[PDB]
Amino acid sequence: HHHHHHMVHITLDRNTANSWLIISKDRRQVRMGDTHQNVSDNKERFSNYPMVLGAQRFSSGKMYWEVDVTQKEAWDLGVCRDSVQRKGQFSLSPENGFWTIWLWQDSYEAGTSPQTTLHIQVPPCQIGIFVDYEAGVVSFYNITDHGSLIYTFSECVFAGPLRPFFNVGFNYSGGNAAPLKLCPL
Ligand SMILES: NS(=O)(=O)c1ccccc1OC(F)F
Repeated sequence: HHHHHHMVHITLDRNTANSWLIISKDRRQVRMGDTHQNVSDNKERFSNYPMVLGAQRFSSGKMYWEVDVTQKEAWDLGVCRDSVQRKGQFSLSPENGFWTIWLWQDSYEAGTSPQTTLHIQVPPCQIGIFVDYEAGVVSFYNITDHGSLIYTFSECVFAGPLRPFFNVGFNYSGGNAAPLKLCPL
């Protein structure tokens, strides 16, 4: 792909984080802590899952960023509406305001309803995410495999400002402690 020139500097919004997450000083990395991180509760925090939003809001234009997923067993990545549900149980779907892909149990899937199997020959260590607001497109790229396309959501109905979306996943296995990291431009 040739989307690299739309690169944006994403930072994580601490106030939206699940209370077990640990965000680095530079707001560019996040991982699952082994306990509650001693923060007050608020209406923005994702309560049920290890999720956090980017601080940036997008309502027009083309945007691109990259995320490092090295040695993780489970994660979700993409964008979502600013007004997505924060509390309780929900599925990641465009109907609920999410445009995402994930790794889970050794398979990659797009967060359609129902979910779509992805075909990845080279397990990615870094993912590129491209949003074209006007066109209604969210695309995912395999940076480890020379930028090959993973998935395109088209005919998106954003219906609001978009925020970068992250889920570090649970660590029931002891094999999923590694962070998500926003990669430098
Ligand atoms: N398993 S846990 O108690 O450490 C936990 C941590 C963050 C969010 C949800 C959660 O548990 C359950 F709601 F899924």
